[PDB]
Amino acid sequence: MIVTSGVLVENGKVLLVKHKRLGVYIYPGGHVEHNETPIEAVKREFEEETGIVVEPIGFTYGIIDENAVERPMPLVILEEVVKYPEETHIHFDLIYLVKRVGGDLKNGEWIDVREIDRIETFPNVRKVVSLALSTLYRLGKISKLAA
Amino acid sequence: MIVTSGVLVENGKVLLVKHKRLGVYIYPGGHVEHNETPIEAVKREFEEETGIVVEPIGFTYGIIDENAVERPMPLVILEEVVKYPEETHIHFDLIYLVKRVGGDLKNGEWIDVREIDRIETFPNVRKVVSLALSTLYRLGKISKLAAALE
Ligand SMILES: [Ir+3]
Ligand SMILES: [Ir+3]
Ligand SMILES: [Ir+3]
Ligand SMILES: [Ir+3]
Ligand code: NI
Ligand code: NI
Repeated sequence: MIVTSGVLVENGKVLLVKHKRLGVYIYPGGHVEHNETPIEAVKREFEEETGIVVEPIGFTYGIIDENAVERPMPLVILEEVVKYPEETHIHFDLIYLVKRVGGDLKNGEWIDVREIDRIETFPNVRKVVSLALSTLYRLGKISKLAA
Repeated sequence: MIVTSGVLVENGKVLLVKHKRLGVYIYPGGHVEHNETPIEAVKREFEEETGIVVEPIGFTYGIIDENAVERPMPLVILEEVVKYPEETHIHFDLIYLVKRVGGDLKNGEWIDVREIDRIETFPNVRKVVSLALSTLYRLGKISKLAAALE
């Protein structure tokens, strides 16, 4: 199942929500519906789950012509295992760095990136925030110290 | 629809197939089915369409543990608008650089990149092949370096 996640980091904090069935903290995200692109899906899910409107950002070579438009590269792509009692699912997760462009927080919690070890999170949440901090730094949206 | 494509370049030539509906030359690829990952889909489509067996290659940070395995980044992701008079298709195309690992050519043509500006290709194929060539040049540098380190 192809899914997508959005990693929003502001002022040393990352916005996480609790997974519906697992009850651990995760990046907002979810399954990419058959009728939407992963980009539309991550924006949709981030807003529905937190009330915050975002835009995926990241690297692109800059291709755009009358026939196609290049979309930003995910921060990372992890093929993840989720084990339910009845069956194990495999999530091909396109994880996108995102930025806030609107909305207002209605659900979710801003977690200090250095205190992530204090809350129960889905596997790799910590490694991924580390990747996000290094990336925001590579874009200069953040100082190396902040990263 | 999410789709995937495989860019295979060997000795200055890129392997292209005629688009199933448009005829124009394009990298092998196709839709990702409900039961598979884009990685599996590109390997399946490439073999079905050309007879060649490939493996996607690309950047990875190297994350792999009991809970997840990182998969290679696509060479580029293009959200394509494919217009037919009947219907327009929106293809979110994960384009992977791939390497040959087996099979045998049964369909498709190895196209000399030096001739591609006079060959009718699907939109953006030429820009994508140029990215593939730069990327392969860099990967070739990294492996020769790893080898020299012996
Ligand atoms: Ir772990
Ligand atoms: Ir023909
Ligand atoms: Ir197709
Ligand atoms: Ir064009
Ligand atoms: Ni699920
Ligand atoms: Ni089609």
